[PDB]
Amino acid sequence: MTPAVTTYKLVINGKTLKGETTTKAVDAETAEKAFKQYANDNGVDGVWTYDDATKTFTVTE
Repeated sequence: MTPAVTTYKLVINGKTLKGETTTKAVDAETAEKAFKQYANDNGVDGVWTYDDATKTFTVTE
């Protein structure tokens, strides 16, 4: 079988970057790593939340 993948969402409230993006991953920690890399790549340095009920991460600057 192929692994079950979940679509995770990132809500971004940055100084210059704002909106939402998504990633697919087998677990939340993998999605978190992808989103933290994306934020780093775009110069976003904020604080984060993760809601396991909605599979949504939020970062605010």
